[PDB]
Amino acid sequence: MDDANKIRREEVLVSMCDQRARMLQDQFSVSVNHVHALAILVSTFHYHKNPSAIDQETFAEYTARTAFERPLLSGVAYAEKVVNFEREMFERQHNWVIKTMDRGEPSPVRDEYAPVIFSQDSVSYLESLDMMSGEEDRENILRARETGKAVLTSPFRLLETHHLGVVLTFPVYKSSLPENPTVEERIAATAGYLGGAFDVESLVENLLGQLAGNQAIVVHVYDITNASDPLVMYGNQDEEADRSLSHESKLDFGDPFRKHKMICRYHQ
Amino acid sequence: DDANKIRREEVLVSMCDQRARMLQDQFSVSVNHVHALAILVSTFHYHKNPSAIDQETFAEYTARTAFERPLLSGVAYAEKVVNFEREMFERQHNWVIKTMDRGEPSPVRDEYAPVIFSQDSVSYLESLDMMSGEEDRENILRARETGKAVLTSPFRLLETHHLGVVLTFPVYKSSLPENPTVEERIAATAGYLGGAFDVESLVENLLGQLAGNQAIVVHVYDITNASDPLVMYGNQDESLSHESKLDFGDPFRKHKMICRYHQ
Ligand SMILES: c1ccc(CNc2ncnc3[nH]cnc23)cc1
Ligand SMILES: c1ccc(CNc2ncnc3[nH]cnc23)cc1
Repeated sequence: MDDANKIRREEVLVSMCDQRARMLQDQFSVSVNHVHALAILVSTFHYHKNPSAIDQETFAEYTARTAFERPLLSGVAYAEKVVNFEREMFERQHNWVIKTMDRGEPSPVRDEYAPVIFSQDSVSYLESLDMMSGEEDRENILRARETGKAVLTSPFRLLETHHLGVVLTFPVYKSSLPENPTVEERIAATAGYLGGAFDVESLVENLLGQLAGNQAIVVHVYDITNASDPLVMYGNQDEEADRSLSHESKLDFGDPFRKHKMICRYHQ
Repeated sequence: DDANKIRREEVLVSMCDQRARMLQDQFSVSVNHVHALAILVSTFHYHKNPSAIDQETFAEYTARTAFERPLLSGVAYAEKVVNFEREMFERQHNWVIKTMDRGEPSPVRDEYAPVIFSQDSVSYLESLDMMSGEEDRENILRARETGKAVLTSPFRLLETHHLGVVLTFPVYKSSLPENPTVEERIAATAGYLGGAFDVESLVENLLGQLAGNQAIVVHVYDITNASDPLVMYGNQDESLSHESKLDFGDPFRKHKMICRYHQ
């Protein structure tokens, strides 16, 4: 309970929190970069190559063998853009119907869809699901294709596991995409979307739980995109912790549309 | 003297340590992306039949992903070819296996590692037997016997003559047994995925743009043989220094960064 010992108590909190934030940010960055590579893989080996080198078996094998490259992701998949005019054709060729994510039921008529055609086996239940039939995923698809860049959702409970996480989506464009394209041109040139699920609830707990001093510290991560409406991304905020001291560590997950932060406290 | 001396030491440690972290991190990112390319060649060239990868495709994919491999000047894939197979191999590729030093047709050897796929930045490697250079040859043998990424000593690279280090990963056939012996690894070897760390240019680019670069002297040494340190980066010069840790991921090799003030 001494002074000066409590200067050091805070010094250790600051160092522990800052290190955890740097680890989370670095590992997410590594994962985004490898998802970018997979988007380029689909472009080069599925679209550009005549004939395609990628079937479901191939995508499953390659993604399984490279899972270690994407540490915070529970799975990756590729969804192809399908406009309604094309839907009957697409379904006949694939020998399956486009399904809704809420029920796995045949999709109602929509202007367009994003059905998963390739999946890592860890997320095999995504196959044939229209990723535009979930609101988080729909919004991410639109912003991915309009901006040309990787985008993140708000935190929400993922399919099957119901774990609290965030989704990462990258656009894949046709070779007809003009140089210095307008948004309207990006949309017209969209082939599909390469997505991954950051299972924060399971995988961030696994990362943090293996670190020395974990039992001493409470770690929470927030999506603070809207200042007046912070959203829990990781942690049990209700859980009892030391109310007298906290530290805020910076996080940058790389999507300028979203903002995040980590807050650490001692248990008692 | 003297509180100012303390601050001067603290600045040196901080400057050197950050540079060391930046270099280790960039190396690590490149090593990891090279490992992914090794897996890509295995999946697309060997596991799929017929092969679903070729030079055009490898060149496009590696060009588009060059950003994933900082400090690498280029990547190439060399296939293992034993002498009995040479005639068939050369007929299939419509070219002759060449020596690295003169580009002359290779004399007969027990085996060869001719480059079949290359990033266009290292297009001059195509058809060269990578076993015809002693640093690359040793790297290839150790990659295939250990099953893991390996690094060379610093040496001067082809074409540019830049001082650098080569990274080599083995690629195996799916006939590789589980928990293989070294003999089983050799037997199951398909080829070698390599890249060149151009230290002289690309590490200079990384470190030389940094603030305070003019106030310090930075060296990186390969200290695999403690009695014969080899310069990887810096000048040939033999009080106040600081040693910062580097780990480039190959247990066969050891490295360190040393930083010093000028005056
Ligand atoms: C395209 C393909 C895949 C994805 C990734 N989303 C996703 N992945 C896994 N689990 C889910 N539950 C809700 N959304 C997801 C996004 C776009
Ligand atoms: C297989 C394929 C490519 C490599 C990489 N070597 C290499 N790459 C580039 N330049 C060099 N000059 C001397 N050696 C090399 C190693 C194994």
